[PDB]
Amino acid sequence: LPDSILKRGAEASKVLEEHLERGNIIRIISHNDADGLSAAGVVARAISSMNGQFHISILSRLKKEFIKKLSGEKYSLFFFCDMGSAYLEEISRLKGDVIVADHHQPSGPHVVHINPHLHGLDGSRDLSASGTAYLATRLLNRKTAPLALVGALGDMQYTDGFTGANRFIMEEAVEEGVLQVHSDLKLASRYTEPLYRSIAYTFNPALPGLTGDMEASMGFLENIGVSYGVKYPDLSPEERDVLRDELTRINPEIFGEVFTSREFRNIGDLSDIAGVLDACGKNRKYGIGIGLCLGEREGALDVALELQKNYREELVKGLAWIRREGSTTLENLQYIYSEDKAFKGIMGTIASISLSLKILDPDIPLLGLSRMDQHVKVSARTTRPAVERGVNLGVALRDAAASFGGTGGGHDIAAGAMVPYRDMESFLQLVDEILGTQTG
Amino acid sequence: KLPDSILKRGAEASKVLEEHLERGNIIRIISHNDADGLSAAGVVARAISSMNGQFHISILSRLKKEFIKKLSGEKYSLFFFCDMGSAYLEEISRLKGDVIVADHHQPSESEAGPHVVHINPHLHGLDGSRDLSASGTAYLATRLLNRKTAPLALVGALGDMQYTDGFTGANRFIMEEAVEEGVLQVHSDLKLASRYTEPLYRSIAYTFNPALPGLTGDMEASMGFLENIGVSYGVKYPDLSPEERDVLRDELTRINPEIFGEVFTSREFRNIGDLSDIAGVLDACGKNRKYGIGIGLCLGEREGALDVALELQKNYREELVKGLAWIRREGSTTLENLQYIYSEDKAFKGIMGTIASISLSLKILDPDIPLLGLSRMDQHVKVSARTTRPAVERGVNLGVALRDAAASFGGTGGGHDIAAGAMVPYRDMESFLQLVDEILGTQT
Ligand SMILES: [Mn+2]
Ligand SMILES: [Mn+2]
Ligand SMILES: [Mn+2]
Ligand SMILES: [Mn+2]
Repeated sequence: LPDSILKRGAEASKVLEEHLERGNIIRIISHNDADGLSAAGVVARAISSMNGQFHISILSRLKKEFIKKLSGEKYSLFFFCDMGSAYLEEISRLKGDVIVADHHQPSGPHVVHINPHLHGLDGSRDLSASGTAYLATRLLNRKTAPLALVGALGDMQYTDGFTGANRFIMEEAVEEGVLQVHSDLKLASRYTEPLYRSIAYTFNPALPGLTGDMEASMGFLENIGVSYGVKYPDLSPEERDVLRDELTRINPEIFGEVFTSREFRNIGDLSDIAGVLDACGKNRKYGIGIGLCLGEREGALDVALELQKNYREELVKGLAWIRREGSTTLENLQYIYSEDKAFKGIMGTIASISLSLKILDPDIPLLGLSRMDQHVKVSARTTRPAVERGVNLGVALRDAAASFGGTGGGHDIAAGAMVPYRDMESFLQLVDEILGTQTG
Repeated sequence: KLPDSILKRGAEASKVLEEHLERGNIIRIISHNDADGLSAAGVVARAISSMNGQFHISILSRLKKEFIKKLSGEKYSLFFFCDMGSAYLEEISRLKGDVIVADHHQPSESEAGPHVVHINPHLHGLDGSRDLSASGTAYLATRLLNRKTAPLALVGALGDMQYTDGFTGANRFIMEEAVEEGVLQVHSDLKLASRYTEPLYRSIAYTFNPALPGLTGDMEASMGFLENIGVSYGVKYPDLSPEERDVLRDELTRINPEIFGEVFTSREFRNIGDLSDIAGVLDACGKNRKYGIGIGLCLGEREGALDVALELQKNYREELVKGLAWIRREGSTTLENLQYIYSEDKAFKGIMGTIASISLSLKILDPDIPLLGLSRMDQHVKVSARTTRPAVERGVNLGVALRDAAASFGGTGGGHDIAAGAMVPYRDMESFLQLVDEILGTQT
């Protein structure tokens, strides 16, 4: 890694200790998905390892109002993870010390700002808030390195292996003995569920035919002769390699790098921890997720795993609705529409999973639509190959949403928009005209 | 390629291990004190850790009936003997609890064991000298609990030199099982000793297998070599220039073409070395009777324990150099069917065998003529005979010649065809050497 993205790692650590010695309760503010939760986890644990105290706040969004209210608070050091780079001068109205460990496009006399974009690395491909927070805490605690990779996996910075800064973290964790590697099947929750649910709940990497379908996973295993009601390590080795060769035919990306650390044994691999923490964040059950990062494992784990079961039944219900209804295709896009309450807060995820599964055509860009009273919430999702031909959903949605009075934006591969219910057809024709312009 | 017999006994062994692990009890590991023995215990220890079990290791130079007698007092319900056991099986069977023996030496004809699981390649039609070591046998006992230990099975293999033209048999089955599992990578490169930890001049000078005639065991010569051919002599192997690197590949291959070949790296041993560097670290630990350091390496300890392990290898290697220097000067005397070298020097007393072997690979001493290394030990003399496979093919068996010859003067001897030992009274040494000479001439 660059000496810049490392020398700033050291200023961050040195400021953390000048408050830890001064006996002060360090203030952690972070985001509410796997990257945000695990990042706070990294800082929390750094702080615990030196008998320090901390107070976490988990937000869906950072607003100037929250930062205004923060300026009333005693707490001498503020630690923003996975957010901060958008509101830096507003933050600088805060006094004390302040650390911002983000990785989003940037926009500080007492402010330490660490962000990969400022040191020539891609904050979308190579480093997440959890890794950035690790680089701020590396000289206090290196035992947190595996959690840095949970957040990375959380934000999907993994396609053909951890790249860049995250690779530097994996190999730093490997040398340090806290993170082991082995190639295996990457089924969801291999220690906690029997083989039929594990397969059915493997959403990434997808298994077309099997993923999100219980009877189909059961009948599959029945016919090929492996114990459908036993958990993955309890089978017979002759029954095991039927599975490796069979699942690799359906999707060969199923076999690959698995990441295990001893502290997460009997929960799962590192990408199982990304799953538990995301499910905790969707349920606004922050505390359970952070307790996992901190090492709590009695009934807090039991509650976390119950949350993931219920989130996963919803996703299945879910893809089932998509397999039956299907999508309508215009010229340069396809869309799917729901007024059903169950699919309102998952429309994005199921949209994405249905492309990976080839239920819906992954080449044609997909807009998922949830009615929200008199408006409609839009989650656009596509595949990298559609981006290479010229698609940018963020630009198309922002422009298209704006023109009817609605707000939209996001990335090239995934974008959102909110539009009035009465303008939906027109909007969909307008996103269709823009995407056709974008590609030919 | 692996017989269902050698895997079905692999399964009994595993299933007995779990009936004690579930019963909450501290499994007893007893193993030998070289790379195979140490790494084999490592394999079992790690199997046991992966299921939150506990273990207690004992590392011995030799297994004696006395130790086994004392073991019967212990308590520990399951005993796991690695790289030893097949010689003392009925004695072992006097032990109660359960017992696993993961060895690869010639079994003794009394295969008894009501509660004893005996796994040994010789009993399932494989060569325990060429194709499977204790570490691999121990892997076959633990394969259905943990496959992440597969690279350590190959350290022990390399430790006992089960590698000439690639891992054969069972060990090949392990390399390809490790490869599929993603824990062991392969690539062809120069096979220099300790490429990450030492600068190029010491790395060359410390490459004892494969040998580099001219360069191995000689610091100034390695230095002058690299000086003259224009490669940075004081930089470590990956820090050179690629144009400076392939001067090296083509130059070292002229001196010994076996230098280029299969290298084995596993991620857990990164920044220590390749798998045959781990064999080196562990042997050096065992020679120094420093057994918790070597096992800590197998278990993944890597702070000051690695620092201590590497300092032990530097000191063992300076000894070996001192060493071959003594042999390059002050050479061997040749009779008719053998040659010998003699030392009363304390430094060369516990390495005579190794330097004897390295000097044949280096062609300092003639590899065709069988070589006896001799250390005075007060009123006796310890003999380490060593030769090359081509001398075996013409009819040499050092074990038979030494046992018979040693015996006839009241001394003990034996071993294999390629390497043997003997202990004889100092006053009978010339006669003995004439007698080993007459026997080897008869043999060929
Ligand atoms: Mn993030
Ligand atoms: Mn986030
Ligand atoms: Mn052995
Ligand atoms: Mn041995």
